[PDB]
Amino acid sequence: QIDFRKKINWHRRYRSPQGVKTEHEILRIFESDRGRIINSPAIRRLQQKTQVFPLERNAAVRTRLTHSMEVQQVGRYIAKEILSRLKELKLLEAYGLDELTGPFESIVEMSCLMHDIGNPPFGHFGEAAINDWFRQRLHPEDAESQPLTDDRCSVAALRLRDGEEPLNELRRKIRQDLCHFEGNAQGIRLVHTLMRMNLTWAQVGGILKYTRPAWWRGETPETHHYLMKKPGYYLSEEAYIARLRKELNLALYSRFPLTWIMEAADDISYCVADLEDAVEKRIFTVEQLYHHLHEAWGQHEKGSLFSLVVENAWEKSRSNSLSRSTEDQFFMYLRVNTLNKLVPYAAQRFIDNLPAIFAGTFNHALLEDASECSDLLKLYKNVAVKHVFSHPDVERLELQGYRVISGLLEIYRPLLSLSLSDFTELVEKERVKRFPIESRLFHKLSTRHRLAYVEAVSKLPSDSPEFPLWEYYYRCRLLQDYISGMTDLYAWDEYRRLMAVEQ
Amino acid sequence: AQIDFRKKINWHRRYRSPQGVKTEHEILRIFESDRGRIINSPAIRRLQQKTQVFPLERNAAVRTRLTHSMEVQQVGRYIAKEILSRLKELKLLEAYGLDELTGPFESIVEMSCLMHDIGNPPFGHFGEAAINDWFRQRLHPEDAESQPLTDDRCSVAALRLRDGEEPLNELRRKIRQDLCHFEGNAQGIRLVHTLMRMNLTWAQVGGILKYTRPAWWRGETPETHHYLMKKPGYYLSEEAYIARLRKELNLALYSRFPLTWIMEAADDISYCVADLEDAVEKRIFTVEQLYHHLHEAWGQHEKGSLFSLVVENAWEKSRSSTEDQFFMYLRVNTLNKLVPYAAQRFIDNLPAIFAGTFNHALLEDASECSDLLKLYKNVAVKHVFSHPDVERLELQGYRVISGLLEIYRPLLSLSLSDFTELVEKERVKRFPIESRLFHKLSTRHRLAYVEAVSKLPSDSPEFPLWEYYYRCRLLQDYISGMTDLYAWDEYRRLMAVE
Ligand SMILES: [Mn+2]
Ligand SMILES: [Mn+2]
Repeated sequence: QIDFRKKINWHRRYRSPQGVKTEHEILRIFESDRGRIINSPAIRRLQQKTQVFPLERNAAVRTRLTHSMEVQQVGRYIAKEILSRLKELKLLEAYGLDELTGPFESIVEMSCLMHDIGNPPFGHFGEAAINDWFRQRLHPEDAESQPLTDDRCSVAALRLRDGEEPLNELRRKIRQDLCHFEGNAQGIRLVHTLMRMNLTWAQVGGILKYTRPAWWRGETPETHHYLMKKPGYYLSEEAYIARLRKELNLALYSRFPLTWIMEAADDISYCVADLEDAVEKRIFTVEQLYHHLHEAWGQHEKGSLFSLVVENAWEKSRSNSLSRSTEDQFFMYLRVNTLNKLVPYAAQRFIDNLPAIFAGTFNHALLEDASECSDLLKLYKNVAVKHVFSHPDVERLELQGYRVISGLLEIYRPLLSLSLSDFTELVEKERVKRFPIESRLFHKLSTRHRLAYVEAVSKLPSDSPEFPLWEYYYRCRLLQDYISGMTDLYAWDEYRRLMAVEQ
Repeated sequence: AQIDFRKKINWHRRYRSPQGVKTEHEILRIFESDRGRIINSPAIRRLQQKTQVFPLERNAAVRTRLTHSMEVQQVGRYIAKEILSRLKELKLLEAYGLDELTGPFESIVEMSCLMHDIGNPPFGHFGEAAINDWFRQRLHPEDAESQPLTDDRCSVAALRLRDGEEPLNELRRKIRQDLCHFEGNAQGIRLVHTLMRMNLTWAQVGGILKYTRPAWWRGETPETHHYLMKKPGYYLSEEAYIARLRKELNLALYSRFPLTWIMEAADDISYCVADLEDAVEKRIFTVEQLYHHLHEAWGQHEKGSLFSLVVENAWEKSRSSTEDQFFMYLRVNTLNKLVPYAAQRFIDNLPAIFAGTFNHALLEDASECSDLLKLYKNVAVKHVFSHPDVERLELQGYRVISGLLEIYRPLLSLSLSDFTELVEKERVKRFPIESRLFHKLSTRHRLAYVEAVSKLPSDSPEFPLWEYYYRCRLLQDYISGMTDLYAWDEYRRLMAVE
């Protein structure tokens, strides 16, 4: 049975409110979440991480932040559309949404703003740099099935040792987890553990995009192949996601229902803006873009999406009043026409499949990989892939980012090439006499990250035989937190500085 | 009169407008269109590289004009939601014509918040200083305050009050005064209508008409409107458009759109706390020292005063992260007292605010709530805005914009016939520098100059006066549309140091 009062959970993990609360009181809780996010440093840092182009002098080109804002507006429209559609069907009160219209919209909007919040400095390639660096260090595949005669893991405490013990199972998970950094999983870790934001359960469910655990080592079940596409949460947040599943009535591996909407807003906004920026960067003219889109659509008919959306924008751009630029006019109507077709479709799909979406078990996206709407989105991606993401300036930035994050990890390698007693001594005494380098390296790590390491390790049972395994897991999480929390420019700056090349 | 917001929340447009019935849902979709136009505008994106108080950092820990505008948007949202909730509790929502405009009402406020500072020139208050100073020395608007004077210090022949047989001197008077009162709020109206051609809804544009004084105003403003006419609100170049707007929004002369008080209140609130949070991040003073500076600057300290309920409270929560805890609850405690006060003030004065004639702010002195804000401001002035890094940036920004204007003097030091020849033939043989300088001007600005000039009657004796005005707006558009970093770059590039 569908009752959104049971999914839109306004409680918090810490210092929680309890007890009935009016519509207006519930409104205030979710607006509090809004203020927490908007004033978060993690949101402000998005204006200096890059979205496709190198982020140059005139802010003409999008950043992770301005992209998110554009995405947030698409998510707002879908939510408004779903709700409006439901009011006309008379299902509003029946679905328990009559006193939750605002929060429903707000949760979607903030989840849009908050994708990419856990993304490392150079996007897809920073993740790559992290996971590649730890794979050569941990070799999780040599921990697949029972000890290997010669384990290539660099760490004594993690080596799959002597054909015995369950720990081998914990080692199996730790090694896999640390080699599957994923921005979405880091986002949950960020809003809960690092920033200590104390969001509502509903809000955090909205950024839990995938439900596969990072330590998962096999093929995902046939029934959940889509919701488990990428890792969604880390080993370190397993207890927290457990409490979240209970609070949001999630089965294991089930998704929060508003996540499908944010996912659709991502899918829509994923590309068009990058073409507009490509025209700004003078890569091709708007005229050339129309023909690249005309060519890649192929099977052309009077009546198709192409005709109704992208051909429409091309004609409007030719002979307009409102003294607007041709390119301004083309892209404005490319954006609007795309929204007018793709938002209602996403909203309807949400409603048509609301039972499985509510249960969180619906193994599909709103813009289903089959549909004609997904074909329009594939159209934009095909052009962007062959003509924008391949541009040398973009590709070089990707090369540069990979070397920067890779090199940074080596600079902090000393902190990992240390025994437990050694690293622990560095945590208690601020100045360790015989470890001058590791000392100073330790203090560069942001205070929030060191605090989360101390807090996590202190919650462990001191005497357990798995303690050194857990400590190392948290030590690595400490470093990955520090790196992934940087901006593109900060990480570039620290790299050059710690190799001594700035003044 | 009587209060009906169906008459203020005007969803028509200036160009290619919608007319005809429109259901509640349709009107919502119109106002959601404005949202998409604004959020996707380059002019909002340029806000992430214009500075809000502190120099830009390599890790964006510090606020920019964009992050600041987002915080202001959230405060505006709350005040709007609060007014609507109070009004439903009073049973006045349908009574005031708002029951089908709840959405738009909130959205117009939210966007107006995001869109203040959109017209601000690069280095903020000081780019404004640079522009007005540079044109003051070229146009000397005070030398047209009365009868023509024998020695008109205006550098422009056609703008000197010639001899003494004209109402053309009256237009000269306005042009000279207008061009020396560049004001970001007035530039914002120009930007969203003429330059970006966003074709926003009348209500949405009325929301950013913050002040009602024309930039060409030369004397003392009336006692009944001294607050609404504090700073200039629109330029001579937009006079006719602001006339269409006043009609569409049912504004008397010098009257304000009612939702502007809400945006204005959100600005006043989130204006200062964030800068203190940043001051602590940059390790200028500790949160402990900051507490004591606030205790001391509150002077007359006592009881269960607003200090005790808001800042002393936030100090206590922080003693059990520390800086985050203090500022999280400092912002929150401040909102919880000041947003309802504004929502109350707005409803308590809704007749005058609806007529648009209320000569006060929603907060405005008197109140203990304004005393709280003044406390944040007084501490920020004595301890943050006085920091040398801030003051150096303000010095540098002033030189940059001043120098940039001097680099483009040649475009201004040209006759009409010469400048016009430069607009048609792109290559003018004998003007190599002026030619190349002219092309550096953004296409959107050049295009707005052409449209402006073409609407004029060619034969008129005032034509050369208008062209110089539009030529000057052309330069001011170009400069004010830049970001902090681009302007610094262009300065260095054109002075040749890269
Ligand atoms: Mn995205
Ligand atoms: Mn402001």
